[PDB]
Amino acid sequence: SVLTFQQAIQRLQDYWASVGCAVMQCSNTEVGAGTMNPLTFLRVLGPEPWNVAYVEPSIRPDDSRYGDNPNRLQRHTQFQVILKPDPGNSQDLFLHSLSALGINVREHDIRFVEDNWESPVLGAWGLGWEVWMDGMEITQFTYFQQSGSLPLLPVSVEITYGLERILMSLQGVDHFKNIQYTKGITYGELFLENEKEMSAYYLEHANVDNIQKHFDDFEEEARSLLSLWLPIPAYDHVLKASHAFNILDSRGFVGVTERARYFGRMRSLARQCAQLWVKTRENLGYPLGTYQEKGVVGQPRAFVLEIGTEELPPHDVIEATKQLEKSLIQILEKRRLSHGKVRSYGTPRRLAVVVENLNMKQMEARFADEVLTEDLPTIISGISFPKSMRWNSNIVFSRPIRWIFALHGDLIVPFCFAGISSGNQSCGLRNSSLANFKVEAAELYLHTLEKAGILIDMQERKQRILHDSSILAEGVGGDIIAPDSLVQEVINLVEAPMPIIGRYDVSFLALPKDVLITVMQKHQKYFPVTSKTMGNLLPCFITVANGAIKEEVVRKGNEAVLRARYEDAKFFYKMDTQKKLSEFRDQLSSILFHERLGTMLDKMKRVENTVAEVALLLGINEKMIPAIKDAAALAMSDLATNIVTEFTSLAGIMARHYALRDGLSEQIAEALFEITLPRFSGDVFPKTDPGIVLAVTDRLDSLVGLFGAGCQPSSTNDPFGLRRISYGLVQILVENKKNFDLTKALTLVAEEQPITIDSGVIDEVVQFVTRRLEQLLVDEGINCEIVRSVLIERANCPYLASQTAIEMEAFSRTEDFPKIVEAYSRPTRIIRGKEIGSALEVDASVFEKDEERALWSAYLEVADKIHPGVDIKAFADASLELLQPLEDFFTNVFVMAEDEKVRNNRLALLTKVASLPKGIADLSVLP
Amino acid sequence: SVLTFQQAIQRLQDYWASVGCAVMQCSNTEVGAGTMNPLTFLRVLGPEPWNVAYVEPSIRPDDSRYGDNPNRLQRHTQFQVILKPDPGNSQDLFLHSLSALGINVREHDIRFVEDNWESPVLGAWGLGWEVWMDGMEITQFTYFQQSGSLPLLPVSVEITYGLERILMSLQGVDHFKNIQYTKGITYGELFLENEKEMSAYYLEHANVDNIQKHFDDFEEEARSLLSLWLPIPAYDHVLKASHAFNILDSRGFVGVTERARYFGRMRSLARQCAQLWVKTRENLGYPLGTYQEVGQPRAFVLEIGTEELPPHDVIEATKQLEKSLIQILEKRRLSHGKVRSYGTPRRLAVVVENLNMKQMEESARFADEVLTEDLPTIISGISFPKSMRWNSNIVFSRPIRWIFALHGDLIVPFCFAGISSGNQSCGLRNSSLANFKVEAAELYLHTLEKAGILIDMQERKQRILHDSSILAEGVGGDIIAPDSLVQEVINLVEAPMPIIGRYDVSFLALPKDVLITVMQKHQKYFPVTSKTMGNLLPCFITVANGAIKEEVVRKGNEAVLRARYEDAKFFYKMDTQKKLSEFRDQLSSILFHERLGTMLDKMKRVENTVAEVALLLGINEKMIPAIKDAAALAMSDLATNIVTEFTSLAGIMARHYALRDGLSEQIAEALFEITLPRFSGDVFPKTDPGIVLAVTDRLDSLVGLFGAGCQPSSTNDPFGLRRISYGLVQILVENKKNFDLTKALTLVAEEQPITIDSGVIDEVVQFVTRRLEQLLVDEGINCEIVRSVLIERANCPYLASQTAIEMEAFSRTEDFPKIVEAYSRPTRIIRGKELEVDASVFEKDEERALWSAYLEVADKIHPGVDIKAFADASLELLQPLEDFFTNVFVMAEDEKVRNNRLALLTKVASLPKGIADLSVLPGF
Repeated sequence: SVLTFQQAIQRLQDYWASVGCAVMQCSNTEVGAGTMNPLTFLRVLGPEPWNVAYVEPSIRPDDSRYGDNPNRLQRHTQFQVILKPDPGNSQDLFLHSLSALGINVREHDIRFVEDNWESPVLGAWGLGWEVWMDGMEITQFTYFQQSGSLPLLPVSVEITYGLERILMSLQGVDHFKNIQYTKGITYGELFLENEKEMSAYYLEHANVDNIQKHFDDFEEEARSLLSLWLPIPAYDHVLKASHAFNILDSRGFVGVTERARYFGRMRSLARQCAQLWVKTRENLGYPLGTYQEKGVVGQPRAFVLEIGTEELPPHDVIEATKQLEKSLIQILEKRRLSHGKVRSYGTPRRLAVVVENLNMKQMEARFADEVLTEDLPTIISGISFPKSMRWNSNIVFSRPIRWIFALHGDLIVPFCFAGISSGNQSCGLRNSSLANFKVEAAELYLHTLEKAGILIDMQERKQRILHDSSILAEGVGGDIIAPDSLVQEVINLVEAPMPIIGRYDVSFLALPKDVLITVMQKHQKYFPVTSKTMGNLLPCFITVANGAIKEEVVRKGNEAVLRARYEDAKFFYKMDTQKKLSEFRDQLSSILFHERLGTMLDKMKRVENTVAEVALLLGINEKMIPAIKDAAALAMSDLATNIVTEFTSLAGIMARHYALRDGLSEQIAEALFEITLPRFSGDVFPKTDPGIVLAVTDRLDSLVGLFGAGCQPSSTNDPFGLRRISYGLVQILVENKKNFDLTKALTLVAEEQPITIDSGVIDEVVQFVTRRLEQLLVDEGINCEIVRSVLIERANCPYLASQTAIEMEAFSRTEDFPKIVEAYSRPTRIIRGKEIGSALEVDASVFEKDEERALWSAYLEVADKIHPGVDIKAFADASLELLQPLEDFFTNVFVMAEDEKVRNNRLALLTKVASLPKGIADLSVLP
Repeated sequence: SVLTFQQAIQRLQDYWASVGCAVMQCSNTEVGAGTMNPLTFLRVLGPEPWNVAYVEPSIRPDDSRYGDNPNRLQRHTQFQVILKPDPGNSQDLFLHSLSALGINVREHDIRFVEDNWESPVLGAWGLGWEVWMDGMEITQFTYFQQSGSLPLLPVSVEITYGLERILMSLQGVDHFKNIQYTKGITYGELFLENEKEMSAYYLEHANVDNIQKHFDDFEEEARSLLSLWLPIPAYDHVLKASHAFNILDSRGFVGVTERARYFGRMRSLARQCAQLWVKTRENLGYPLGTYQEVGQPRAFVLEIGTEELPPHDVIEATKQLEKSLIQILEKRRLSHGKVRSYGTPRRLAVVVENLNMKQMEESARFADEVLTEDLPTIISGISFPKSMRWNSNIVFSRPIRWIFALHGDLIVPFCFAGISSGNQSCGLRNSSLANFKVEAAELYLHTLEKAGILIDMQERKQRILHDSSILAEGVGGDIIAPDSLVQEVINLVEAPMPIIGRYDVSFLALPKDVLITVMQKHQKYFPVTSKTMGNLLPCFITVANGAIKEEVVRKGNEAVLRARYEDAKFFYKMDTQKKLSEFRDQLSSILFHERLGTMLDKMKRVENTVAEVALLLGINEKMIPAIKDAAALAMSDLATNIVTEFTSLAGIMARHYALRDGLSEQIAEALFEITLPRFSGDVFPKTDPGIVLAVTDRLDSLVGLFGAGCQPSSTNDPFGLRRISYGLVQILVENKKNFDLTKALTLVAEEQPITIDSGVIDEVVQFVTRRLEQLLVDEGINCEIVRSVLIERANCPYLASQTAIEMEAFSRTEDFPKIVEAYSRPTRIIRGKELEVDASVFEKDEERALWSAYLEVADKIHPGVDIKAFADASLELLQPLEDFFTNVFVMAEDEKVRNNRLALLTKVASLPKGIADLSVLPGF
C-alpha cells in the first residue's frame, strides 16, 4: 500500500523536526499560502534565526472549480518549511525529506527547474525553482531576497510542498477526490462537498458590497494598530484584507484599473507591518539570536576552471559561459600569459573553461598561478545576470556557488570567492558513486567527468538527446517533433540525458493536434511523436530524464502528469465550446495592456483602424483588405477563453481553431493564428499576406504605444518584451521579402494611439528597431561594419537593407572594393566642414583644367547610373568609372585653389562625388 | 529526556491515526474550541460515521492576561478527537493515548470525575467527565447527546486534551512560557509576545463599532447562504460572528441585558446551519454510510458494571436496585436470606443470601428463569436526574459495559443494553485482575477483596477516615472531613489510598475559609488542622485510587494546589485594595431578570424592606440599625475577584471582607447567612439579622418572578422558585419565628420594578403553602391533618407546623372522632341552608343549656388557641349538643324560632375557624 495523505504529513513533520525545525500550526485566519502566515512573512525579517515547518491550508478563491476539475482547488494543502539562515545544503535536506516520504530519489527523476517567486501583495521576492517529480510540480524552493519591501539578512530558504500534487503522483490517481487520505477514507469523502459549496460562495453568492466595506474597515484597523505599535494584530488585519480582496476578485468585481490600487494598499500596509515588526524585535534585544557572516619553469600545462553552482536556468548557463570565456582570455592576454585552444562548457550545475597549454609564467614576471589567484575572483565577480541573489554573504550570483575547481597542471590555483575556497574537487550526479570526486591533474578533468556520467559538452548532449529520442520514436514507427528551441531548453535542464518513451490515452487524440503538441512541448518539455506513415500524432512522447533513474518509474510518473494536463485541456475546451469566438472578443476588456494605453480590446480597435494602411504600405493588393479587416475584428479574442487563460501558450492556436469551428474562412483562421508569430526564438513566421499584415500592425502598435507610455526597455528590464517584438517585426519583413516604409507606418499607428506621440517617440522606435535589425544581420552572419554602413542609409526598409547588407558583404571581397572605397573616402574627407560645397551648384564654365571637366562628365554619367534604390552590383560597377578621372583630378588639380570661386567649385564637385553613395551605404565606416 | 510540546502533538496524532482516526487540520478561521470546528459541530450530525483527530488553537479573547498569568491564555492548544459511533472502549483508548505520551498510567492517578460538557449557544450538550491527572484537569471526555438543538444518533464521543496544561505538568513547569516546545526553543520565545499584543488588541484597542457592524453583516451573510442551501459557508460566517462577539465581550461593550439578544442570534444561526447540514447529507445519500444497531438455596449476586458514575447516581442507583429486586423476589414468591447492596463509581451490586432455587407453590418455576425474564425490567427501572445513550435508545447515567449475574454456580442468562450477562467482572484498571471471572456467587465478595476493591461504602468510608487521620496524626493534626465531602470521596475511588502533601506557609496568610473551600470544593482534599493551636497546618490529604506511586501523585497534587493558591493570593490582594462597599456598585453588571433588573436593584429592594420584615418576625427593634447596615452590604462579594473565580465563596467572602473593613461580627455573619440554605442539606441562618436578610431576599425573588411570569407550573423550574420557597418556610419553621406571610409579600410587592397585583400575592401564598404542605407531609404528618391546618393557619408557617404536629397527636385520641362528629352534624345541617341568637325566642330548656355551654367554651376557644384547649373545651359541648338534638327540633315551623336554632348551630360550627377546617378530616 502506497503512502496516504496523512502519512505524508506525519513523515514530513517528523523529518523536518529531526533537522531542528519547530512544527507549528496553521493560520487560524484564511491565507492564500503558507508564505502569508506570520510564521513566514514576519519571521524572515530581522537577523534572528528561524527554522519552522507547518501544514497550511491555502485558500485561493480564484481557483474555485466546484471540485469539477481533477486538479484545481479553492483549498489545497501546502507543507511550509522555513530555514533561516540558509544552512547551505537545503537542496540535500529536501531530497532527504523526499526519501523520508518513502520516495527513492535514485529511481525517480527529481528536477530543479527555474521558477522565481514574487508577490506584490507582500512586497516579497526570491529566486529558485519548481521541483518536478517525474514531470509533476511538487515543491516551490526559494532563496528569499526581500520581504515587506525590505531586503533580507540573513537570507531564508522556503520549501513549499503541494501535498495534493505529491499524493496524486505517488498513488497514481487522476482526480484529487480519489486520493487516499487514510485507509478507507478518500480526500473526496472529506473535501469534495467543501470544494463544491465554497466555490459557489466565492464565485456567485458572496456579498461584494459588504466585503469591500470590510476591506476598508480592515485597512483602517491595520493603520490604527500600526500606530499603536502592535504589529501582530495589524498584520492579522492585513491577511483579512487580502482574503477579502481575493473574494471580491473571484466574484469578478475588481475592475482592471482597481486591481493595482488594491495591491498597492495591501503592499503599503505589509511594508509598514514589516518595519514595525523589525523595530519591535529590535526593542526586544533580538532574543532568539543574531546572524553573522621554486625550480626550472616547465612546459605549458592545461588550466581548468569549474564554478559549481546550484541549478542555473538555461539562459544563465549560456551567458555565464560566454562571459567566463571572454573574460579569461582577455585577462590572460593583458597578463602576458600565452596559451593554446580555449573551450568553454556549461551545465545547470557547472560552468567550466578549459585552456589547453597555458604558459607557466608571463613574458618579459610572476607565475600563472599567482596572476590567476588574483584575477580569477574579479573574473567570476564580473559575470552578471538579469537576476541574481544573495545566499550567505554580500556576493550575488544567479544561484549559489557551492564549489570551485581550479587546476593549472598538477597544482591548485588558490583563491576565494563567495566564501568558497578553490580546490581540485568537484561534484558528480547526485546520489551516485561519484557524487563527490577529485581530479589530480587538469588534463584528467573531462575524462573524470566522462567517468561520472556527465556529458558537459552541450553539443554532445544535443546529439545524444536527439539520437536516443529518434531511436525510441522509430521503435513505435514514428518521428519526434523536436524543434531547436525546445531542444536548447532541454539541453540545459539535464547533465546526463536519458530519453524515455511514454504513452498517453488515445482518447486525447480527439483534442486538436496543435493543443497536444503545445501542451507537451511548452509545458512538459516532451517531444511529440508523429507517424512515419500516416503523418498523424502517435499517442506517444519522449521525456529527457536526468541521471541513472529507473525507466519504469519515471515513465509512469510522466504518464500520469500528461494525463492530468490533457484532462485540464479537455475540461477548459468543453467550457469554451458553448460560445462562439465573437462572443469572447468583448471580454478582451477584462485584460489590461497598460494603464495609459487601455485594454486588449482598446488595442484591437487600434489594430483594426490601422490594418488596411499597413497592408497598402506592404504592397499587398487592395482586394485582400476586406478579409484583413475581417480578421482584424476577431484577432486575439482567444485571449479571453478558458483554455488560453489556463494555457497561455495556445494564443493564436485557439483563435484559429475556434474560428474554423465556426465555418469562418480557412485564410482568416490562419490570419488569426499568424498575428502571434513568431511566438518565441525558433518559432515559424507568418507566411500568408493578411497574417503578415495583422502581425506587423500589432507589433507597430505595441512599439509606438509602449514607447510613448515610457516603457522604453533597459539593459535588463524588458517586461513587455519590446526587444523580441521589434526583432520579430524585422524578421517577418525580411523572411517574407516585404518592402516597408518603417517611419511612415510608425507615424500611421502613432496617430491611432490614446496618448500623444511625438516625432521623437517615432524616432526612438525607428532607432530601436534598426538596432534589432543590426542584431539580426550580425546574428545571421554579416560583418558588423558592413551592416552598420548599410543601415545608416537603408534602415527604413528592413528587407531592402538586409538584401543590401548581403550584397555588400559579397562586394567586400572583390579586389575593387578597397579602391572604390578610397575613391569615395578622399573627397569625403576633403569636403568635411566645408558646407559651402553643399550650397553651390557646380559651374562647368568655372573649370580651368581638362581633368575638372573629365571628372564632372564622369560624375554626371555615374549619377545617371546610380539612384537611391540601386543594387550594390550596379553601384560598384558604376563607381569604377570614377577611378581614373578622380586620380587624374587629384594628381593635376589643386583643390584648395587661392581663388575662392574656383576652390568653391572644386569643393562642390568633390561634394557631388561624395554624395553619390547617399541612400545606398555610408562608406565612412567601412575598412 | 523530557517530552516536548511538538512531540506530544506528534504522538497524539500517531496514536489516534493508529486507531482508525483521520488526522485533520486546524480551523483556518478563529474558533474558541475544537468543538466549534465544523469537523465536530457539523460532522456529529446525521447517521454517517466520523473518526477524526486534530490540533485546534482555541482563541478566547476574555482569557487575555498579556502572558503574565501562568495558565490563562487568549490562545491555547487543544487536541480534539471525535469517535462516531461510540466504539465502546473510548476510556481504554484514551488511557492508551496517555501511555503513548510517555505517561505511566499505573503510577499516576488518572481519574474520571463528573463534568458534563454543555454549550447552550451551540445547542449542544453531553454527559461525561473531566480527567484528572494527579489532581489537574487535562481532558474533557463527553458522550455528545445533542448538537445544534438536534438529538444525535449515533452518539459521538468527544475527547479534548488541554495541551499546555498536560505539558506543564509532564515537564514540571509552573508557567506556560517555560514549556519546552522543542529542544532549544521554549513556548515563551514563540508565543509570549503574541499573547501580549493580542491581549492588548482584545481588551483595549479593537474597534468595537466596526466589530459590531461586522457581526451584523456576518449574520446577514450566514442567513443569505442558509437560504441558498449552502451550510458550509453559512457556518463559516456563524463562526466569524461568534469571534466578533467574543471580542465585543472582552472589550467590555456587551451590556448585561444585551448579552441575551446576542446569545439568541448566535444560537438561532447555529441551529439553522445544523438542520441544513443534516438535510444536505441526506440529499447526498449519506455517502459515508449509515449507522446500524430441586436444589438447596444458593446466594445470588447481580453486578451492573458501568463507566464512572457520579457519587449521587451511585447512591441512588444502589437504593433503587435493592428496592426493586426485593419487591419482585417477593411478588414472585422467591424466599431468600438477607440482602445487601454495594456500590462504587464503576459497579452497582446486590447480594441476596440464600435465594431459593424455585418459587413457592401457591406455576412455580425455577428462580433463574423468572429472574431471566424479570431482571432487565429491574435494571431498566433505575432512573437518574440526568441520563445518556451510547449504543442504543436505552438510557443510563453512564454506559453499562458488563453485567454479572450468578445464582450459586449458574449464570442467570439475560440481555440488557446490548450486554449479555455472565460470570465475568472488571477489577482495577491496569491490574492483574482488571478482568476476572467468578465460579460461585458465594465467592463474589472475596474475589473483589482480592482484586483490591472495597465495594462496601461504609467499609470504604472507614478506611478513608482511619488512614487519613493517621497521616494527620503523623504531623500532630486532625482532618477536616465534613460529611458531604466524605460522601463524595467515597464514590470518587474504589480502592482508596490516602496521601498527605504540603503547601507553602505563605498561603497560611490567606483566610481560613478560602484555604478550606479551595481544598474541599475544588480538589476534594481533607484540610489538616493542629491538635494544639486549632489553626490550619500547611498540610492536605488526597485520597488516591489504586496501586499508584505515592511520590508521583503527591507531587502532582501539590503542584495543582500551589497553582490554585497562587491565584487565590493574587485575587485576595486585588480584592483587599477596596472596601467591600466599593464592590457593591458592580452588582449592576449581573442581571437578575430582564424585567426586574440587576443584582444591585435586588439588593436595594432588600435594604428597603428588611426592617419591616424584621418587625413582622418580632426582632428586637434595637437590632434594626445593624440589620439595615447588613443589607447595605449584602451580596457585595459577588463582584469581587475571589468569588468571581471561586463561586463557592459567595457569602463567606462578604463576611470576611466586612470583618476586614471593620464591621461587627453580627453584620458579617448576616452577610454569609442571607444565602442559606444554599442547597438541600445545607445549614440554615441562625442569627436574627441573617434570618431577616434571608427571608427578605427569598420573598423578593418569589414576588418579583411571579410578577414576571416565571411561576413553574411544571417540572421546568429554571429559577428554582420551588427550592427558594422550601428554604423560606424552613427558615421560619427551623427558627421558630412567627410571621405574616401575606403582609410581608405585600410589603415586598410594593418595592418591585413591575406591577404586582393582589392575584400575584395570592398565587405566591398558594405556592409557598404547597411547599409547606409537602414539607410537613415529608416529615410524617397525615396529609388530611396538614390540609386541615393549612386551610386556617398557613399565613404563619411556624404556627401551622406546631398545629399540624399537635393536631396529629389529637388525631390518635379516643375523643377525636367524638369532637369531629360533634362539629360535623351542626355544620352539615347549616352548610346547605342559605345570624344572631335571641334568648327570648328559646322555648325548650335544652336550647338555653346549649347557649350557656357554648358561650363559656367560646370564651375558651379563640383563633390562636392550641389544640389541647380546643379539644378540652369542645368536650364540654358533647352532652349539651346530644340533648339539644334529641329533644329540640331545628326544622321547626315558626321561622324565627327555627332560624334562631340554626344560628345557634352556626355559632357552634364556627368555633374551629382559625384553628382548623375539620370538614376535610376523616369522618366529616
